[PDB]
Amino acid sequence: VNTALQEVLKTALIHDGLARGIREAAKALDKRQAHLCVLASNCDEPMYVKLVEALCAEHQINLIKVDDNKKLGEWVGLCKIPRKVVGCSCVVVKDYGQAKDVIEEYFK
Amino acid sequence: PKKNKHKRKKVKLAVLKYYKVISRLRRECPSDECGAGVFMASHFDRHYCGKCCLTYC
Amino acid sequence: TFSKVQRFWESNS
Amino acid sequence: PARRTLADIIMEKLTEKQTEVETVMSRVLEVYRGVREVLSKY
RNA sequence: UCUUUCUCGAUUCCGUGGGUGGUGGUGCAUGGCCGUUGUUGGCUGGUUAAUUCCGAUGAACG
Ligand SMILES: [Zn+2]
Repeated sequence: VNTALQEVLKTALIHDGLARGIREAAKALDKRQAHLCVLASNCDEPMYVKLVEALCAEHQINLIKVDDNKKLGEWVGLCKIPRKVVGCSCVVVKDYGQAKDVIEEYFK
Repeated sequence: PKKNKHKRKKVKLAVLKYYKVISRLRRECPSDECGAGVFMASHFDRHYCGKCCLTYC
Repeated sequence: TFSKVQRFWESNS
Repeated sequence: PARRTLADIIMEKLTEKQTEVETVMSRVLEVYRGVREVLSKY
């Protein structure tokens, strides 16, 4: 399911629609421009890991859970060439540009 | 007498104060350019909007 | 034969 | 009456010519002049 | 600048070098360009005593 999400996050980087960071994720969520959300499963502090799916359910936004945050960050383009490896725990794709249909039927 | 440069206070989890669990814990500015996420600074006597300088007291 | 009053009406070099 | 009617027709023609020419051709000041004078030697 | 949190988001910011340095100062060679060692022609506006004031606005010969 990860390989069918890598292409849609890549085309999100192509069309610059995704919002990196928790702040921009929430700001895309409450504006009702959001299309889907991606959340890292490695979250030590628990008071924000349950807020993201609460906002997604309040705004009827689908959610994908990934195990790693550094790998998610280097997939969404938070690294430069890589020397510095920094990752994000949450990112919301606001709009897209094959496997995106696979993801959207996996939601259903 | 050397003038030290101002350092921004790195606050821990600045995002995690405007939401519960759902609703907006802070006010929303009613201007045209600002809204749907532009939360409203609540100081002990006032409220301020940090983008287009709205002022309520 | 008209439209000379409008010609002198516009004052631009 | 004929001369008056001719004068009225000429006035209508002049108004039409003026309208055609118009078609063919087509408190902040004080405070901003004050800030102009401020920023001139700021 | 000292408090109080609102926003912008990679447009980043901390430290150590006897390592260069660059909005630096300065001389030389260096390419272009001035000045330097005649003759004859040719008015919308306000303003003042006033063709007053400001305001728009070419040629040949040796
Ligand atoms: Zn605002």
